[PDB]
Amino acid sequence: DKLAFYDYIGNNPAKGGLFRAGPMNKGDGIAEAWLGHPIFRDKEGRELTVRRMPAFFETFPVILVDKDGIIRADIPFRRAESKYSIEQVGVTVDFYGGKLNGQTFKDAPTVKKFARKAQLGEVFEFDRTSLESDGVFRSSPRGWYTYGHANFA
Amino acid sequence: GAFHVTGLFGPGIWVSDAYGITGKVQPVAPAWGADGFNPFNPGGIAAHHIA
Amino acid sequence: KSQINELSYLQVKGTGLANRCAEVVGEDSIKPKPGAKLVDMCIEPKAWAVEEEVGKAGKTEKKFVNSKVMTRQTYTLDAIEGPITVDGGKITFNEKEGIDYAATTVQLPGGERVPFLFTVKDLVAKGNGDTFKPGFQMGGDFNTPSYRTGLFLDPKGRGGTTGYDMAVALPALQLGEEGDAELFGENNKVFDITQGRIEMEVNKVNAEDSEIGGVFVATQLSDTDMGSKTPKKVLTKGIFYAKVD
Amino acid sequence: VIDYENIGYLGGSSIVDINNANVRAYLKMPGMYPTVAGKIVSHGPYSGVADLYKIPGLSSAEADVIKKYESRLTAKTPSPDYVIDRINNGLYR
Amino acid sequence: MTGPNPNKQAVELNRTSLYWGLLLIFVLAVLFSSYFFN
Amino acid sequence: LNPMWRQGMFVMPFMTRLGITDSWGGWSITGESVSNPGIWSFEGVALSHII
Amino acid sequence: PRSWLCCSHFFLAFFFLVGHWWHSGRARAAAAGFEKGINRANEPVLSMRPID
Amino acid sequence: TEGTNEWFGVDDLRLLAVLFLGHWAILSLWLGSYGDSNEDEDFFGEIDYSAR
Amino acid sequence: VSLWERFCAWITSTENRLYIGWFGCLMFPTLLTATSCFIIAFIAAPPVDIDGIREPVAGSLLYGNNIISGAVVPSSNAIGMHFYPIWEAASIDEWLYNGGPYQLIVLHFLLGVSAYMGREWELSYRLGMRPWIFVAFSAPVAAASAVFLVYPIGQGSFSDGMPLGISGTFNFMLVFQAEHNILMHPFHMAGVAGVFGGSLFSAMHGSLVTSSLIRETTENESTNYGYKFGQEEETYNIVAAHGYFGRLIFQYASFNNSRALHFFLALWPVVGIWITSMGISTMAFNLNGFNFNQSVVDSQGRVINTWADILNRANLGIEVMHERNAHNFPLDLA
Amino acid sequence: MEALVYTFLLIGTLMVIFFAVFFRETPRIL
Amino acid sequence: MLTLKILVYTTVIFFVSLFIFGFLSSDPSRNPNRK
Amino acid sequence: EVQFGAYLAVLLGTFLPALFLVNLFIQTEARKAGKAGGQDSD
Amino acid sequence: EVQFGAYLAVLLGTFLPALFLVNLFIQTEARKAGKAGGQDSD
Ligand code: CLA
Ligand code: CLA
Ligand code: CLA
Ligand code: CLA
Ligand SMILES: CC(C)=CCC/C(C)=C/CC/C(C)=C/CC/C(C)=C/CC/C(C)=C/CC/C(C)=C/CC/C(C)=C/CC/C(C)=C/CC/C(C)=C/CC1=CC(=O)C(C)=C(C)C1=O
Ligand SMILES: CCCCCCCCCCCCCCCC(=O)OC[C@H](COP(=O)(O)OC[C@@H](O)CO)OC(=O)CCCCCCCCCCCCCCC
Ligand SMILES: CC1=C(/C=C/C(C)=C/C=C/C(C)=C/C=C/C=C(C)/C=C/C=C(C)/C=C/C2=C(C)CCCC2(C)C)C(C)(C)CCC1
Ligand code: OEX
Ligand SMILES: [Fe+2]
Repeated sequence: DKLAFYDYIGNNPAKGGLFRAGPMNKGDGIAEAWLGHPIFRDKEGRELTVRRMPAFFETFPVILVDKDGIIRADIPFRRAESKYSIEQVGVTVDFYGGKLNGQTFKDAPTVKKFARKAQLGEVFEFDRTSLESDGVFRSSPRGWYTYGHANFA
Repeated sequence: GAFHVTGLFGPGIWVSDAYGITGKVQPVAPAWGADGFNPFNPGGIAAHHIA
Repeated sequence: KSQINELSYLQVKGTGLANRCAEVVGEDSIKPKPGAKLVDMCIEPKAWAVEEEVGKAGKTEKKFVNSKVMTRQTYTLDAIEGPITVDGGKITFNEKEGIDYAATTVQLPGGERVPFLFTVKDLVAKGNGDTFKPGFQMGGDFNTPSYRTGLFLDPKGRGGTTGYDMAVALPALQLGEEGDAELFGENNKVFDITQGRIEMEVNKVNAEDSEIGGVFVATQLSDTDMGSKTPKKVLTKGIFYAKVD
Repeated sequence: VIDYENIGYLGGSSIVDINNANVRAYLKMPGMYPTVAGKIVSHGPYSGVADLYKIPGLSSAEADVIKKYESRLTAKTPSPDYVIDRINNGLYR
Repeated sequence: MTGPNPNKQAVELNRTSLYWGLLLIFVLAVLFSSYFFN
Repeated sequence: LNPMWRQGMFVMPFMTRLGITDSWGGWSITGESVSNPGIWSFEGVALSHII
Repeated sequence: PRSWLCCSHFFLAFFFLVGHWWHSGRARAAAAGFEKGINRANEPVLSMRPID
Repeated sequence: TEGTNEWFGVDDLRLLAVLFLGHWAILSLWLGSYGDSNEDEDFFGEIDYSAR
Repeated sequence: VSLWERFCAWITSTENRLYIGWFGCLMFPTLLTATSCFIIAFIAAPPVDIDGIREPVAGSLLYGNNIISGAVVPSSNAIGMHFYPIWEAASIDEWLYNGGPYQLIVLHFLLGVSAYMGREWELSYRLGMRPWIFVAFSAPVAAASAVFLVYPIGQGSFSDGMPLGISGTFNFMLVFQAEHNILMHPFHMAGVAGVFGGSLFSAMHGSLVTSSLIRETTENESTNYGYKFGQEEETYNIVAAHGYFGRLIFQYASFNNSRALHFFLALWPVVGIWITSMGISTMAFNLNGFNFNQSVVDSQGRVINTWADILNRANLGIEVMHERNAHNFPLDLA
Repeated sequence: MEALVYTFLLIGTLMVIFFAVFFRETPRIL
Repeated sequence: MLTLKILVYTTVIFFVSLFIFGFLSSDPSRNPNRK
Repeated sequence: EVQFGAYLAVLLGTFLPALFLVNLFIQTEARKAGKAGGQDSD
Repeated sequence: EVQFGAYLAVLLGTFLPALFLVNLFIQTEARKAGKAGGQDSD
């Protein structure tokens, strides 16, 4: 669980803000368990990887990409002329490991919920009621030390 | 007491009933007798500041 | 009227006259023909009232407080067409086209702003007898559409038929098995159709000019912003005017 | 709606909806835009492809291009927010 | 303006009365804090 | 069921005692609606003790 | 050609308002004598009240 | 009624008596000093320093 | 002797604490009404339909804002360019809904600032000064009238006018970028050179005076106490600072004349802001900046991108997102 | 509760502007 | 609302008339040169 | 759960009156150094 | 929801440094009244 915990965008120090304060657990809560590694497959059966958010983007559109770079599915902003929606492509999610170990969700309401949280690295279950965790990422002490001692210098 | 309270040239005092159900701002005519010193009589307040 | 038709365009504009329905003169009877089709029905309300919890002496029964309109002069309906079908017992009216919605916003005591779409879409009027009389009185149900068409974007950028569907600047809400289902109601945008009941009453007719007009009363339900709040019952009153042809 | 089924039948699955598609969706069918597509979008709810022949004001040529694509036309549940923006939904190339 | 006031005086506080007034405030801060935090 | 003395209003029962019931928002403590309270409402008194 | 006329005669019409400011500041002060500067022998501020 | 083409925005007749009594109430102050002076006294200056 | 002469003697007296003057007769009533309405509309003012689509935008502190987000919202798109005073509004609640106080503040502001400018002339006349400080103040008056008056005129609505706030300023600057391309326009270029140059020659002149100060103090007291007020001796060796800058770049680039030096400090910013404020003015009437999109092509004819094409894709992002509900037709004509 | 601090900072800033204009240390020659 | 409106045209042409009849009050002669 | 206006009560109940009493001592020692005329009066 | 440690940041960020700058002015005027020797030195 520790190795997948580093593969998470909320542990990146380049995601926090300046005038938000406190620990990183104020960000989304104390982590409890690893939900697992979702693997997305369409109705054809090929493997789709969710395009991951870079450190620049606060917002990022959910895009599902196969092995060669072709856009196969997404979550459309404009739902009218939609040509790559999850309802058309029929993407099913398969978890492996974690507490969702052998499970398969096939409908569009549930797959869209796991496609949004899979662009944020790994998938975790948090506890946001202990520290009143608001829902925006903070920075690590690696980020704060670099702030002071480079604005000092 | 002559103008603000008695409603000659004023709105008057908030008065009410005995049990706090109805109440409204209205002019209060002064009570000059010994009933003016009943402090739950709003007319004694008008009679005081005039006298 | 025909007195309004005397004027040119430059004399009407900026004067607030085009907002106001005509005044029909005199009273008599007029009979709707077999192919009779209503031509220039305009409806303008002169007073508004929103059902609230009123502060009486000791009790809190629901009563109508009135309200001041804040959208300026944009409340009147106009050009409403429709054929007048003759059922045997009661003359009926079904509207077809014309400007049959006028969005407006009234303000309550307390500072609350209540918008509501004022409309007569899909109106089925039914009134006693056949011929229009000064004692005639028709009414019926109309369907209120939602105040916003589904591609309206809220401040976060979420709509019913477009936009996002999650709190776009709160990216840590969709973490866990539960996701963002705590704020589910503010993500799902539901187009809502309610009912409204208008009651018109003809009292002054011209038959030499074939134009009627009288007092109505309309009740409907205000908007909810696609399930954002509980809508409130809105009563209104005014005068109308119609050309029976 | 977050989770709306029949997103595909609107514009892009190449099997169009009747009572929910934009008039731009009938542009991909040669012959129907703008005249024959203009009558379908304008009138009220349909229950089948057989109700396309019930349109007031049809020719034999207007029924002809419907007869070609009647396999591609299909009718679904009218969700009332898509039924409003059938002439214009604010999409322009 | 007008002239200078002949009632100008000076204010004094020796080092002794500083420590009284400091300790007066901190002990009242110790005493009344527990009630204010409730 | 929620008067001004439940909401901890301290100086507000002293304005309504001598005859101020309306406010610029349109509400009233007597519950009757008002179109215009004029100058002397709750906001008019508060802003005039500042001036 | 509307956008050329509304952006060039408008452009000039501000600078000629500046010409009203320059040429009348000088002409009102050339009539009074102090357009060349303050006299060192007679400064008008020194023969005034205390400053406050 | 906003977009009416009425002089100085004078909608009602009452607003005229406001305008006339504003210009004249200060005009009469102005004539108390600069009025009733000689309208026939010239100068060959750029600027006149005649009187108060 | 007369009452008017005893009033003209007071209102033009330089012996007052603040000189009032004849422009203060319409500076002070205008700017105190622009002030006293601004403080109330910034603190306590209900939300305002700005887009004319009956979506009221909150802008005051009591409706959950701060110093940064709170702003006096411009008037409605429904009003547009029409004059909307209080008496033409049928209630104050109808006035505050439709963007009332934006027109009351702005119109009493531009009268009071154009009277504050003439007041700077007037006191220069009564003090014996040469007159033209008020010509230097024409440069922010040109720029204040460009974003509050001229740009709502050419765009036909006060709703495109600048919001009186801090976050409303950056809503104004970004939407002005997408619709007019101000950065490529050479008049924003001529005033970035005006304030980068202006802050250069400020800190370049202020350093060479402070460098060449004459010994008049000790090392214990402050440097500034070697200037007694109203003294007639020169407080710095101007030959010293001329020989320094005469070696720092070269000899002939240095102003030995202190009058021509102190004129160039007034020329460069003020000319830079006159030119800039007539950039907003000529872009109020949709004469936009340069447009080099798809300008470089190969021999085949394919578009080769430039930096202007990357700048265009930033403008296309703001253009398709500003007033995201107000548009119905494919081209933002307004 | 939050906006009460912002108002106190604003009118508190306008106080020290008032005292700086009218109670200024008036400079004097000699 | 037509009572406020009366109050504004008083206040405007009060101060506008002080402006107009201020510069008609021999205003160029009010300089520190002479008189 | 504590009242969050009590931090403002205590920490201003400490600092504002205690910083007041410091000021009356500093100007006391400045007047004594003011009259004394040596090295510190100025 | 705001951070309740920001009231302590702002209201001590105002008062503690601003009450500091008042003290340097009061002892400045006390030294000037200290040397001057009339009615206020003591
Ligand atoms: C090099 C200095 C340094 C660094 C890098 C850190 C780093 C950290 N401290 Mg820490 N701390 C420091 C010095 C430092 N501390 C000192 C000197 C003190 C004693 C006062 C503290 C007291 C302290 C406490 C009490 C707590 C921390 C906490 C934290 C953590 C989160 C802080 C945060 O979110 O910042 C918040 C961001 C800011 C404050 C913004 C930075 C400053 C901005 C740029 C404004 C600069 C000042 C401005 C110019 C002046 C305005 C004046 C005006 C108001 C009048 C983080 C690991 C918290 C934590 O998680 O610990 C468990 C915590 O509870 N620290
Ligand atoms: C027409 C004649 C008239 C009428 C009807 C009134 C009517 C009234 N007067 Mg008034 N008055 C009048 C003429 C009149 N006045 C005139 C001509 C004067 C002379 C100027 C006064 C002077 C006067 C005073 C001075 C007082 C009244 C009071 C009252 C009220 C009496 C009822 C009440 O609540 O008292 C309640 C009765 C008392 C409070 C008794 C006071 C005795 C004190 C409290 C004893 C304790 C003192 C001690 C220091 C407290 C600490 C000890 C502790 C251990 C208990 C009533 C409104 C009283 C009032 O306004 O109270 C609301 C009041 O105090 N009147
Ligand atoms: C004295 C300074 C002054 C000035 C210039 C203004 C100016 C204005 N105010 Mg304001 N106001 C002021 C003081 C002032 N106010 C004060 C002190 C208050 C507090 C009571 C207010 C309160 C106030 C409110 C509450 C409102 C205004 C509004 C207005 C605007 C329109 C008012 C109007 O109809 O003007 C009347 C003007 C005229 C009748 C024109 C007079 C011009 C004369 C005639 C000179 C012209 C010379 C002529 C052309 C020569 C012709 C020669 C011939 C031979 C051809 C306008 C910008 C309104 C506004 O801005 O709403 C958006 C509004 O609602 N004001
Ligand atoms: C390196 C970056 C950079 C720099 C240096 C500039 C520089 C400038 N830009 Mg620019 N800009 C940039 C990037 C940059 N830009 C980018 C990236 C964009 C696209 C988003 C823009 C978009 C942009 C727009 C849209 C505008 C500018 C404008 C300006 C000018 C601002 C000067 C100004 O308004 O003062 C002039 C001074 C005033 C306006 C203030 C007048 C104040 C009056 C006189 C008195 C007020 C008194 C006050 C109320 C109370 C006083 C205190 C009280 C206590 C007494 C200046 C030339 C503005 C411009 O062109 O000039 C109008 C403008 O409108 N820029
Ligand atoms: C032999 C071999 C091996 C072969 C190779 C060949 C070879 C040797 C090549 C090398 C040659 C080589 C490149 C050398 C050239 C050296 C060179 C110039 C390099 C630098 C490169 C470079 C880009 C330089 C240009 C930039 C430059 C310095 C520009 C100057 C800008 C400029 C003119 C500014 C003037 C601005 C100005 C008017 C300021 C005055 C206004 C101001 C307010 C000043 C303040 C002020 C001024 C006063 O005046 C006084 C009085 C006072 C009071 C005062 O306040
Ligand atoms: C809204 C604004 C808020 C305003 C608040 C600002 C004012 C707050 C501070 C003022 C009060 C200061 C008191 C100064 C105190 C002061 O300076 O003392 C000195 C003062 C008089 O001293 P003298 O007359 O010797 O003074 C000579 C002068 O040179 C200086 O005062 O004594 C008193 O006034 C009475 C004694 C009180 C002394 C305190 C005795 C109690 C001891 C403490 C008890 C606590 C320990 C308990 C253990 C159980
Ligand atoms: C925080 C808090 C709070 C609050 C409080 C407050 C709000 C306070 C305020 C307070 C205040 C705010 C106070 C004030 C005071 C002041 C004073 C005390 C002043 C004085 C003054 C003077 C000193 C004057 C002077 C002068 C002048 C200026 C001029 C002439 C001369 C003379 C001398 C007159 C509470 C408790 C609620 C709760 C808890 C916490
Ligand atoms: O209002 Mn303000 O922003 Ca000038 O562009 Mn058209 O309009 Mn609306 O859109 Mn884009
Ligand atoms: Fe200089």
